[PDB]
This record gives sequence, C-alpha cells and structure tokens, in this order.
Amino acid sequence: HNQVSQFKRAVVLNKEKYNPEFKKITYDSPVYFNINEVFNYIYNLNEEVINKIEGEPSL
Amino acid sequence: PKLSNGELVENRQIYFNEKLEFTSSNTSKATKASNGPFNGEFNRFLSRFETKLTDKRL
Repeated sequence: HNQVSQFKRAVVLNKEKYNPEFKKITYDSPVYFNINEVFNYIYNLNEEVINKIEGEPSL
Repeated sequence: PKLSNGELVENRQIYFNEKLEFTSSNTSKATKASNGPFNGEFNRFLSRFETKLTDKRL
C-alpha cells in the first residue's frame, strides 16, 4: 500500500511540475512524465532523516 | 486574525464576501504574526475546486 501510494504521489508531482497547463492532471493522464526523477525521488525517500532540533521546524 | 493594513478583523463573516491578502509572517518584532492553524494546508483543494467551479460540463 505504501509503495503504491508513494508511486502515485511521485507521478502526480512530476506530471504537474512538468505539465503545468493541465488542471485535472491525474495518475492515469497520458502526459509525459519521466521515470529517472521518480526513481531518484524514491531513493531520497529511502534515506530521509527529519531534524528534531528545537527551534527550527521539523524538516 | 489581523489584516494589519486597513484594520484588524473581529469576526469571520466578512471572509465570505471577498478574498483577502494578509501581511508577512514576520516571526520577529513586536508584531509576532505567526501562521494560523490551517495556514497553507489546503494546497490542491483550491486548485481542483476552482477547476470544478469553472468547468462548463456541470
């Protein structure tokens, strides 16, 4: 379930930031999204470390 | 919630009348400002909802 969800999120984000004109741009939309950015997106999600230092927000 | 340009806002009824643009987040000085509970959480909702309202099919 988590991989399916994250795949949908990555495809949607890449689709929108690459095809800004389309409004109802969804997961099944036949618009050019590339897979190298998706693979790197999944790679960076695998090693995410959130900063818990007081003061600055948790990023 | 204070608009800080014309005057502060007492109730929330006037939000329905028109859209409002507020001041900066400050995060300093006496005017601490500080973001609201729902500040920016509704990101895609506005886009798709205005897409629905502007659609000619419905």
